[PDB]
Amino acid sequence: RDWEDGYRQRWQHDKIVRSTHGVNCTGSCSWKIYVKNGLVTWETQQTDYPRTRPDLPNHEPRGCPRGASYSWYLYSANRLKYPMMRKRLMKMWREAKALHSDPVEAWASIIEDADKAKSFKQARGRGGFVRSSWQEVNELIAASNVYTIKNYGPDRVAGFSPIPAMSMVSYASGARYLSLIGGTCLSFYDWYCDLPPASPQTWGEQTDVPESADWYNSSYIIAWGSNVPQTRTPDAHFFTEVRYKGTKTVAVTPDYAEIAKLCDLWLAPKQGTDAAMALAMGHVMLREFHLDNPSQYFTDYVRRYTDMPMLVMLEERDGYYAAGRMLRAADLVDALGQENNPEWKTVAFNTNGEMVAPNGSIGFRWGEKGKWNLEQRDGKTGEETELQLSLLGSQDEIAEVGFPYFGGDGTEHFNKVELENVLLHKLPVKRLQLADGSTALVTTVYDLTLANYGLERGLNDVNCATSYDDVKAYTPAWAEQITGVSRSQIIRIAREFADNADKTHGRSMIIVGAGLNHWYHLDMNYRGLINMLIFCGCVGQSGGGWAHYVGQEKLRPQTGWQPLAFALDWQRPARHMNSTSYFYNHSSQWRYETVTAEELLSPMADKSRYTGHLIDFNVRAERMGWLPSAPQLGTNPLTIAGEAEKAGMNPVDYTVKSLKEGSIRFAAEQPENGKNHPRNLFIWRSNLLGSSGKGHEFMLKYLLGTEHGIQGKDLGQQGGVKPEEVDWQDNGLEGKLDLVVTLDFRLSSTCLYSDIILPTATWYEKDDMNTSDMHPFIHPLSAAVDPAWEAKSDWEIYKAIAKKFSEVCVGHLGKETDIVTLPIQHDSAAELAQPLDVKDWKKGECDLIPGKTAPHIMVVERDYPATYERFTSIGPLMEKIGNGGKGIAWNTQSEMDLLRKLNYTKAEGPAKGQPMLNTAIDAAEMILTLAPETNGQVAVKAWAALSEFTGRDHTHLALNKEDEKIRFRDIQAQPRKIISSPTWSGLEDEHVSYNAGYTNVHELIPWRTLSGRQQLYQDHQWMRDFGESLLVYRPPIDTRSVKEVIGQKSNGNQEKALNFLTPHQKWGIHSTYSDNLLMLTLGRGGPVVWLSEADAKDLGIADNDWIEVFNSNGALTARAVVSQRVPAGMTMMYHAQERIVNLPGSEITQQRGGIHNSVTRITPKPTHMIGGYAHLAYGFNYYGTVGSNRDEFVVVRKMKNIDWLDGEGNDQVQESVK
Amino acid sequence: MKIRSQVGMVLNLDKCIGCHTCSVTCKNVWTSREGVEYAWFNNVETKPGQGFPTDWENQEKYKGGWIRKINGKLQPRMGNRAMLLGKIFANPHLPGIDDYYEPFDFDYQNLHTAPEGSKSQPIARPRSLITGERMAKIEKGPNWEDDLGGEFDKLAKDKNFDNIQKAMYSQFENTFMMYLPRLCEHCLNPACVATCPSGAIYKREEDGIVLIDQDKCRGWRMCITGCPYKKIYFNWKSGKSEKCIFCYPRIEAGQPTVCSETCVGRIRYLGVLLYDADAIERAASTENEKDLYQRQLDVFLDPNDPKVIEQAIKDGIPLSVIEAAQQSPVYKMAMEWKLALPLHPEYRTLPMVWYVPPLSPIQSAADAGELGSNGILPDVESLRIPVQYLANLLTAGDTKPVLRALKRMLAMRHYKRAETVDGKVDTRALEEVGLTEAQAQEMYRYLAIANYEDRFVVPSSHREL
Ligand SMILES: Nc1nc2c(c(=O)[nH]1)N[C@H]1C(S)=C(S)[C@@H](COP(=O)(O)OP(=O)(O)OC[C@H]3O[C@@H](n4cnc5c(=O)[nH]c(N)nc54)[C@H](O)[C@@H]3O)O[C@H]1N2
Ligand SMILES: Nc1nc2c(c(=O)[nH]1)N[C@H]1C(S)=C(S)[C@@H](COP(=O)(O)OP(=O)(O)OC[C@H]3O[C@@H](n4cnc5c(=O)[nH]c(N)nc54)[C@H](O)[C@@H]3O)O[C@H]1N2
Ligand code: SF4
Ligand code: SF4
Ligand code: SF4
Ligand code: SF4
Ligand code: F3S
Ligand SMILES: [Mo]
Repeated sequence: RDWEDGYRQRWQHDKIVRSTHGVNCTGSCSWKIYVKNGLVTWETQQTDYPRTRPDLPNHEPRGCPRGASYSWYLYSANRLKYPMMRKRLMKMWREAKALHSDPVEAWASIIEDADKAKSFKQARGRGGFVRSSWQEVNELIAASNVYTIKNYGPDRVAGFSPIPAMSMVSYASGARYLSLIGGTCLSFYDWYCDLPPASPQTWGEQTDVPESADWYNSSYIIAWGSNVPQTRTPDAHFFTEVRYKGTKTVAVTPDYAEIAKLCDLWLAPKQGTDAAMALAMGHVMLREFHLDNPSQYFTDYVRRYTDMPMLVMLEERDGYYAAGRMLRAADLVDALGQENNPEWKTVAFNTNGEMVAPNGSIGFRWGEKGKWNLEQRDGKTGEETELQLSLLGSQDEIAEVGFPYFGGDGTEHFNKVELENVLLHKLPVKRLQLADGSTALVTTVYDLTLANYGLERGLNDVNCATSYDDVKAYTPAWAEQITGVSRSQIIRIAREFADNADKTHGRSMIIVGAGLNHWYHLDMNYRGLINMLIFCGCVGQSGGGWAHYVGQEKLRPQTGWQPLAFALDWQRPARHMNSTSYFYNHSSQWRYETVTAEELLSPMADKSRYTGHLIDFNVRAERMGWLPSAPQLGTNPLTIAGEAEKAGMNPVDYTVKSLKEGSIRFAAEQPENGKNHPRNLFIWRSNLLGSSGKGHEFMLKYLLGTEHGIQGKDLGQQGGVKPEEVDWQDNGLEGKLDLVVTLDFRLSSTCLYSDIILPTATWYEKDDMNTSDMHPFIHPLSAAVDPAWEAKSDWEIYKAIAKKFSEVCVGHLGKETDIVTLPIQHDSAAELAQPLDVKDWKKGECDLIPGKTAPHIMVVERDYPATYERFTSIGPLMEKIGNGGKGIAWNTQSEMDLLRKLNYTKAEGPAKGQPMLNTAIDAAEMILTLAPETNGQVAVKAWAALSEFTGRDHTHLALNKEDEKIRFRDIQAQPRKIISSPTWSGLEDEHVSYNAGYTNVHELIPWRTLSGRQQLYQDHQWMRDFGESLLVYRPPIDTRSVKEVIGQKSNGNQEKALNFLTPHQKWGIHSTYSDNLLMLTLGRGGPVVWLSEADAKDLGIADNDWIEVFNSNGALTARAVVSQRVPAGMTMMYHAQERIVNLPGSEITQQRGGIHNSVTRITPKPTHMIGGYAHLAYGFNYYGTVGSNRDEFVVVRKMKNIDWLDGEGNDQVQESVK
Repeated sequence: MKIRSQVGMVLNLDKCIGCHTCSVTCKNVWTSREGVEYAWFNNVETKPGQGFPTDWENQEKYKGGWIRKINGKLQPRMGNRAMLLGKIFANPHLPGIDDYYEPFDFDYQNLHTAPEGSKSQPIARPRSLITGERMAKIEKGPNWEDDLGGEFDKLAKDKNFDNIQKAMYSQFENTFMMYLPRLCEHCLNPACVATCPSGAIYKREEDGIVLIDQDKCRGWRMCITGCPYKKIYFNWKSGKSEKCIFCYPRIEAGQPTVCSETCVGRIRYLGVLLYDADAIERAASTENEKDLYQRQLDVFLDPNDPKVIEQAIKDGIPLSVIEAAQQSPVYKMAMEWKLALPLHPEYRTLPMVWYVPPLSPIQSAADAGELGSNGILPDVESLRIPVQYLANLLTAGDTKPVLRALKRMLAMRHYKRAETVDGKVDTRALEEVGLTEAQAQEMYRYLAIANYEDRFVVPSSHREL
């Protein structure tokens, strides 16, 4: 009847607009945004993606429950509508302004007054926000920036924003402003611990993985520490559907996770011990498919694509030998006929016993052309050769080599197997007379590997296995004791996996994630899985390989976006910084370090050469140009040029001289001296101070200068030993940040602790672009409605700040000269820095040579009053120098000519005649036109540049797509697939899906490693001395965070120490959506923690009881979720719950309960600090220390008093435990 | 004899990942209103569990569905006509708010307006959407048991664990969990229609969609008790009841329901089914509970039979609807391959939203075992999910139809692996389950590739008439 028209009317709408989500999920899903009466009402997925091959499932509809709830945010009660400022700060700002008409002077009068400063800094996170205006906040922000740059330096200003792929222009907005003024741009991939150091170590690549549709081409898949249905939702169907094609799937998780539901088998190893299982599996694979019944496919594969045939020099020790660095052409007489970089070319024996320097080692990459390829050819004669794998059978003798074993150094919480700290093995060796006349013994990476796995080969090695049941280093029986997983399961799966790979030539795949990558020894977890895939020739074959998925790390049109984001079109270089080191330093988490480098060393290392605090290793790496610094120098870099002049020297020589004598020092040596810490911080597209940042309480104490919940004592208080490179103070400097500016659309935890909050446009109110690792489409974010209330897009917000800055700086900053340090970069000729060992110029072991034994020292001219005009225009450097990345470069004049027609040009001023960058769409068109993956004309030029290096034609990969040009307005009509480009190793082809390593294997392009092949052996001095030259099991570390505080503040209830894991949640993407009512209603209405039934019973905890979790780092409050699916001994607080909703007071700190990162703290690893060594050289987000976190242990107990600390008389009391 | 058409729906639970996207999109479009904020027309429950409202499958408790009188005739379990009208005044079985959950919100504004000099960090506390008062603690939600959240012995009170020796499943190594997304079944013998004396509830003749006339509803609520799936919710603000409307505004235009098109897992299929409306009473009245499944299959007509077509046209079914029925993916799954099964057929409503049971990891053992009938792939007997459990859920306790569905999907996998990995034709598994290569290939086409045009085959309703 007529009443039916009611529901019909509800569905009717005014229009649908296409947009996506700028959140770090990797989803990259296109949606239909419905508008009714000028308001967004709901969204449903777009289904018009270009379809995949008929034999593969299509992508539609993608989507997930979080994204489906985004519309809730637009007019919600938590929406940020106007610029906000802390009341106390606004009061002082206005009083000061009445005294000083110049805002810079105004700011000065405030921040130079200890009492005034302390006044608003202590108000952080304590209410009092007041509505301001754009004009007011823009002037204050600009004045602060000018004051900081002028009195301390450009690099005392910084910005944090991650994952540019989820919203490219939005990321670029702030990064471009900062890069122009010289501020610091902080990294995120390493900081978040999504970067797997094992990737750069093995392939010389940040991360390149198969697309999800490629899982469908696989016939055997293991989901290892990856909760696919929950953390890869829009792609999960490829996994569920491929099972119908006959593909067997295996889930490896300690708990019964959602992924288990989808597999044919569930294996539950003890969390953190996965490397042990991987080792035993590789052991079985080597025994049966390489040794006992040699696989034709596997053998040929490892011979041509790995460093297994490469020779390693043995170091003579007391009674035995230690594996040293890899033999180089320069070690032999006449350097094997290599005049160019002979010290960077590895060596192997051909199948005729002759030595040869094979094509492809990193030495052939620079200084010459045409031999940097994986053709099996003699690098001297050019003739084809066949490399020899094993020396067994042609050895001159047998040596006993020592291998480090840590499988017995576990903590009391994990099972261990005692053997010997050093295991001696029988190795076939050859005697060589080096160029200096001396003799050396060598062996291949191949037998060192077989030895390390404990495989008996006909010698009488007592440390090798006589059976899989023999408890020896890395046998199933050994792994069974360490992991708890049945030895027969380990054996059966290793066989099926390898057998499947042999029958299909590599179509076996391992999907892995943060479950394994967030452990301190993520390096070993990954190298374990990687070795299995390599032994089976899976890497580089469609349907096979290393499928690492974490955040939305892959911004496909990389070289088009880089120049925009870091203003490389106007000035080079910018100031990049690796965040883990940055925060370990400035939030002073190093002052509480409990882990020593000494306990990480290989038993065969010279302890005396590795003394000092972990932070000393970082400072040393920085001075050697291995890692970046921020702030860089202990003096304002804008004042160095004027002194070099007074001293009749050029800026660079003056700086090098000063560093040598000590008149100028690296700021990292004296971090608390009052001039070497960041003072201004911009935060956007991030909830750092409230969820991302590990060591939450330390950040509150040292960065913000506010109340905190740290429970333990620092270094001085425990009589511990201090740093040898950094000064020490019993009372660390607190409240370092003078101003914290956060841009968001919802009032997050970070916002709650900022000084100024800027309202930004939601994803449905602005234009931008988005790409992902999961699929090959680039699509847009669009404005279905104009920004609500007083919100503005990130691009417009930073543009306005830039415009105001250009005005406020006049008279304070003009055309300045800046001295910028730049670490030795991977993918640059300088990557061939220190070939044979490590020398520290500061220790007088070599001279300070910029770009080789020290960072590069660069001169950058900055026209401060022209900041806005440069921001809003594409610079002349693209036409003068060119564009490029990943080691190649090309001319891009044709793209600039086109951009002048699409964006129009400046009619006057400093950038007269340059293409304009007024709108977000102008910036998007710049990215699309410049990138090889979106402009076929550039793709061909890029492939041609690479062809010069390899000597092989690669242009055929993009020639058939030359002429294709992706335009912003076209992707609004339909998402488009990108173009095959040299920036990536997978292909965009009609017949084969995108599979990483495909071009290396099929086009014979070398991996960017020392040997040019997949690097199984790491020969850098530090890798060797820290025991990681080869894969070895390393148990979870002891953070020593419980012992000192357990039982110290009893509340009467039973306490217990448990392993604190933080896998990503089902009701949000990180903290985004965490405050969204739809997600809160489908979850449990706020912060909760999962506990096994056993542990819960022991603690007298019932489902949903209020509990407290803490350790020396801090404390958090939450409700419990008691479940059978959680194994005893571990607790899970799904990552992303924040500090703004449903949290009562803490009984441990008497403050608002903390977050999951209140109980964690940064602890770096020296091997992640290595630089100046081919594949181990710096790159923004490419290498650097990571924010590992799964090793953490905490104290858990039922809460007693539930106080909300809010003033109402609504507090509760939970009945005792008894 | 009266031929009717209805768009049936099949959810492949083997592919469900329990994401709840389906629940969010339905909520956004149809129930984001005061009065039904607590109602989820489409909701997903993790099993083992008691669900939403709590223990809804317990008819002895809620009195839903039909019962068969000793005289062979059907009567609502909640009473005859007389008793029903009496329950307009007193109905002691209605689901209480605690059986669902007290809907809540949070004081987000406190984060914005917290005054200067606050003694602690401002926080957003919960507040009831019903009373508007502060809530000291959230104790319930519509999805509280998600992913086995709660002590097992409490979750195990699941009605489907009836007649099953539970003990062993209360052990870590034997853990199992599945997801049950569900909406209104738009039944052929709706108990809701029979429990509302005024006739405010009706099943549309053109498409079988069951709706509650908002003008006619008086809030008597016997229908809430009557529906054994508890899919009718009281709108406390309007004083009327509401339920899933099968997105008729979209179905009438030849589009999928919102929850089907937005299903991230691509597990939902929509297709036309023709049936003899005059054969429903007899089928729902069959004596043995375990015959209800087959009796319902018997009312579905063959859209390709010339007489059926002829009769359909005479009864007013547009030719385009009949042609859609001939391409129905739902017919193939329910009638031909026998993969889809009804949800609780014993309630006697002849539900129209069917389910394909899920496969699961093999049972835990430690003894890695050896190859089986299906090689490295599982054999139906080794699946960790107790088949009796799936039987109580989908076939009134009869494991035979469930084992057949599961066994047929496994056979497809075995056949396809031989083809794609060994490059050979092996039909042993197919022969063992009564399927031909042609069938296995079409199953693969619809279940694995699942192109959009194959998942939804919905004809428009010819509104010009
Ligand atoms: N819904 C949703 N999806 C997300 C995100 C989100 O916040 N929400 N985050 C995205 C981002 S940025 C990232 S980096 C990824 C991370 O997501 P994943 O790569 O899935 O990482 P984890 O969540 O740690 O997943 C590890 C899984 O393995 C198990 N596990 C835990 N510890 C171990 C261990 O030591 N060994 C083994 N074998 N298993 C273990 C757990 O059951 C857990 O579910 O998620 C992405 N997807
Ligand atoms: N203990 C522990 N810590 C972890 C992890 C873990 O597993 N364990 N996971 C780590 C990992 S892998 C990651 S990826 C990080 C993620 O950490 P974050 O990057 O902090 O993640 P979100 O919480 O999503 O923060 C994004 C913020 O951006 C805002 N936002 C969204 N879009 C826009 C936009 O267009 N403009 C602006 N101006 N703001 C916007 C949102 O409202 C939100 O508050 O957390 C890391 N920290
Ligand atoms: S949040 Fe990410 S995964 Fe979810 S719908 Fe949005 S883009 Fe897709
Ligand atoms: S959207 Fe689809 S896969 Fe996700 S829970 Fe609902 S029915 Fe299952
Ligand atoms: S499931 Fe729907 S049609 Fe069937 S009885 Fe319940 S409300 Fe009525
Ligand atoms: S068919 Fe429509 S009304 Fe019914 S549950 Fe699905 S989306 Fe909601
Ligand atoms: S019994 Fe009838 S009166 Fe309304 S509440 Fe149910 S449709
Ligand atoms: Mo991440």
